[PDB]
Amino acid sequence: MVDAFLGTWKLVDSKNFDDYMKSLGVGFATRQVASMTKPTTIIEKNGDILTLKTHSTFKNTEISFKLGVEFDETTADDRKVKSIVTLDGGKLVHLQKWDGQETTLVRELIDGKLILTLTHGTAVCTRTYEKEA
Ligand SMILES: CCCCCC/C=C\CCCCCCCCCC(=O)O
Ligand SMILES: N[C@@H]1[C@@H](O)[C@H](O)[C@@H](COP(=O)(O)O)O[C@@H]1O
Repeated sequence: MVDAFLGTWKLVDSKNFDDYMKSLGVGFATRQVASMTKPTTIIEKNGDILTLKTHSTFKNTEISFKLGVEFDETTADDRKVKSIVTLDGGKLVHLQKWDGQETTLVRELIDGKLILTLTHGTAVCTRTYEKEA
């Protein structure tokens, strides 16, 4: 059900990422580097375990999870959160909860591109990833 998301993806457009980071309390110097970083995201499955790697020249992350089962996560910006990833309307929806706060990381395939929408507070960031062969 998650198969068209699988593979290696490269960032090719970003809108409002500074707003999103600032909403999360990320400091100005980190935002500055992040605004010039183009991550590679690798999504793989093994049975119903997904592994999502995010690689860059600044920070790397990796998470593994089963759809629909909560997992602990420590984010790129060092938030310790309770997470769950599900499919919803064909979109991969990742919800993070901590300190009563929430943020969603929603991935959808549109015309073969992977569109990542990040929402926290009022901030809405849209990042476009393109498949690598
Ligand atoms: C590992 C690389 C994280 C993105 C590169 C910037 C690095 C650090 C700044 C704090 C980011 C925090 C929220 C990341 C949201 C996902 C971005 C995406 O997957 O596009
Ligand atoms: N296990 C932690 C992660 O939970 C946290 O996300 C990361 C910060 O990012 P980076 O590894 O790029 O410093 O540090 C470790 O790897």
